[PDB]
Amino acid sequence: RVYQGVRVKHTVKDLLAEKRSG
Amino acid sequence: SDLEELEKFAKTFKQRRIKLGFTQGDVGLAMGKLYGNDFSQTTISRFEALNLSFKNMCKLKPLLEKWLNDAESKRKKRTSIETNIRLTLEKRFQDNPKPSSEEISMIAEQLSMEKEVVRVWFCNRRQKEKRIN
DNA sequence: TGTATGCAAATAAGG
DNA sequence: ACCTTATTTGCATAC
Repeated sequence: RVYQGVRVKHTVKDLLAEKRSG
Repeated sequence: SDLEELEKFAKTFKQRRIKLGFTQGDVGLAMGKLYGNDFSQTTISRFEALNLSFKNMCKLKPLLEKWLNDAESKRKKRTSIETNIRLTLEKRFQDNPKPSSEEISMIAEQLSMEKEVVRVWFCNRRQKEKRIN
């Protein structure tokens, strides 16, 4: 169930959603 | 906004790629042929979906922009490790997660691999063991 | 067939 | 050179 590999931190997609939320 | 500029560029880039009938792999190869720096289909996909970090998108955008402007006018290859070899490395890791440099060289010699690949395999595997807790 | 993505190999930078 | 932590990046494969 645990993610095995490396993930990108703070994708532009997530940062855009975080900015547009506040 | 920088983020919004990256959003608009990724969209324009994707639209032009599709309008011309290019696949993501096609355009990654094209960037190697034309500008000497090829990128994978995977990377093109992430770029178009904004699934890369801010710094990473800012780094690739000027490269992708060279192709878009035309359309509108260095790393080593990833080593494939055989399943049976990966299992040999994994079983060693379980009782010796941090082999010495000598042992790393001996493992590489026995498994007919490059020493740097074995070294990095153990580095990454230690990091994985931390990630998965 | 082409795209998305899990896993992870290779690289970046500090010590 | 070769560890560390952090991150970029691509096979391989499931859609």
